[PDB]
Amino acid sequence: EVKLEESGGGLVRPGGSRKLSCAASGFTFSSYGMQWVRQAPEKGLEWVAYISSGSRTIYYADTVKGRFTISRDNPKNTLFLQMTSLRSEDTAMYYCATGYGGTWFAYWGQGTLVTVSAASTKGPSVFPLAPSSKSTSGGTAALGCLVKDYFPEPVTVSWNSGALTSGVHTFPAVLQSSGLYSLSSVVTVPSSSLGTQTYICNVNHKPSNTKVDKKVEPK
Amino acid sequence: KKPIALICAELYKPFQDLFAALPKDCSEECQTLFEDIRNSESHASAWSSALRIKGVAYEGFFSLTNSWRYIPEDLKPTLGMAIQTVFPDKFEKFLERTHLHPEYRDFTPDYLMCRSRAVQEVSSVSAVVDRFKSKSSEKGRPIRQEESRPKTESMQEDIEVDELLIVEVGYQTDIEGKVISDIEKWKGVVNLMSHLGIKVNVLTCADNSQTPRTDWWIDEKYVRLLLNSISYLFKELLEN
Amino acid sequence: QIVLSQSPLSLPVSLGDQASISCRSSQSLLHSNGNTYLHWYLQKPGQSPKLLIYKVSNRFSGVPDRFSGSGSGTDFTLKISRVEAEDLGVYFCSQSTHVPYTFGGGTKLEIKRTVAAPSVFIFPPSDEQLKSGTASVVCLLNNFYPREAKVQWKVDNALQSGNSQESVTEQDSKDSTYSLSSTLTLSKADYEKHKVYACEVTHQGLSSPVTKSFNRGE
Repeated sequence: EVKLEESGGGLVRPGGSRKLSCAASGFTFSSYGMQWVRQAPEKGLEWVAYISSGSRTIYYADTVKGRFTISRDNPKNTLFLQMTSLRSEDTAMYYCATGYGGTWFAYWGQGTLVTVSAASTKGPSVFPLAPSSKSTSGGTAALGCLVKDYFPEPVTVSWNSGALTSGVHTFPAVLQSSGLYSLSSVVTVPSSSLGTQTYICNVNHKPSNTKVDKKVEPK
Repeated sequence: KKPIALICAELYKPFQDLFAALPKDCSEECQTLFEDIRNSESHASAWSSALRIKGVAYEGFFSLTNSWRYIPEDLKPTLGMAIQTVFPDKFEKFLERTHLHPEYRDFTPDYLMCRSRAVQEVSSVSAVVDRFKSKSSEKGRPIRQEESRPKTESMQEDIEVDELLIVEVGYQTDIEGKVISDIEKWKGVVNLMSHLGIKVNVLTCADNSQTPRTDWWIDEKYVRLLLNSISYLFKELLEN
Repeated sequence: QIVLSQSPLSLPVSLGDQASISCRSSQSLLHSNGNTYLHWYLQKPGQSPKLLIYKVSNRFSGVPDRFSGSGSGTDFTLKISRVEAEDLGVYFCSQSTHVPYTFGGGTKLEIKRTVAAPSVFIFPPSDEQLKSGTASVVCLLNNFYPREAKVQWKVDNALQSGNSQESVTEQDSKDSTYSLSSTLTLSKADYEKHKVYACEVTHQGLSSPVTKSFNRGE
């Protein structure tokens, strides 16, 4: 099976540099053009660069010309993107792609996230959103967790170590003017279960190696 | 003090070495021309003949170096001929768009090739372009190179198209002027080809006697042959 | 650059109905080699994009046959003959005839469902957060359809602006609803100078705008 696997993403300061790699398998890599595509969070797809099978023909999006370099190593089945003079506008998920016979994007990797910011890495503060009569409707109560002021993105939220999934809504993070992210996760549960079932939101922020388990109780 | 016929005598061995190494048709032309010099009645006549030998010999060595067929000028195809034979379905539009510049139809490069499908065949045009660009980038040798391109079209991987490679070469002192004037002459064709959807590459390069022998567009072995024969001859015709 | 204009920007469609997405090119996508490099992708929420159709009308191997493409020159269409729940997501056209390769802006396919008014809940700031000097008040609009909703904050009947942010989930893969959070952030000092915290919600599923409020001391 054709698989493309990107690596090298992470956090870079503005003006800095980063090199992405893409490991290709399941087809004869050296015979095909390879591409990079990116997607800023909540935005559309933007093509980045193209490199022919034998590296003779290289194209760049105008917004990366003079700053990014695409290259490949055919004996090692690897595609590279060397990024320099990075700007906040370069923050995006970066995908490698190939047409496996054309200039269309037939196969895509899972992507690698590149965050360009001078904000410093910081685990979240996690606060309960407690159930009350103001969060109850019939036999249903809502509760949740506020996951505030973490950086950079990837945070994962689960409830009761993943056992509680029905009715969970974990909202997309908002990038705040401080440069930090925040989000909330909420869940609706039977109001009959309040006081007998323990509710814990588990917040995992791998960039800062922080894990918070916050128990959410009626106040 | 030396008569020209006599000048050709002393140079018997270098010119025999020259004629032995050139391609057959190229050798014969240079041999006829040499006898024209030997039998020259005027200095203008002997100089003109020598100039021709210089260009014809150099191109024979350019062909040898590149494993290309040497084509006598009389047998060289024109641009119109290549379009008519390699791109027949576009020849009518080629004529229409050359109504204001019909001289384009008669343009005759030193080499007019097409990718292996009187135009010669080459297995890879891009390979030729790359080795030109490599030597230019490594030895600082002046070239000019242009590729037709409709609008901002991308190359593609799912279909192959016919293409031409147009090459101009030369042995003359003003190398920069040679390549600048060639690419200007062909610029209008390239833009024409772009509008016809025909893929073409134009290459132009030049050598002169001041170029380091290891740095020419012809094998160093061929450089010694030209330097020992034609270039010495020019010295003898002036100093006598 | 080639500009690709998709229409509509969002497409609500009932399960089992046909959907049609238009992509208009600013110039012809016919390449001098005779091919037309206009292609169609689906990006499901949280996943990487997937090729559906390449060169106008060629269905990519393995793509379900409910997808098809057509067009020529500057005018192209993607059709889903019978929409299924898994077709939720954003559809992109893109072109590789000319450099730069370019994408349309995306068409969001929304699964139609019966109107569902939001359940509206409000959460005062936690004592833990107040100890740190800030008060975030959360208003939750849960499981509603369609997406259009208005949420505003009033503090002692004074309308707030510039101090709230809102976030919306993607349409739920199971019940096709949306949920929305609106978070009002005041300083602890500001929070303690006021009594009534109210979230006002407008949605066509409601007979009238719903105000959910609490009293700080209570």
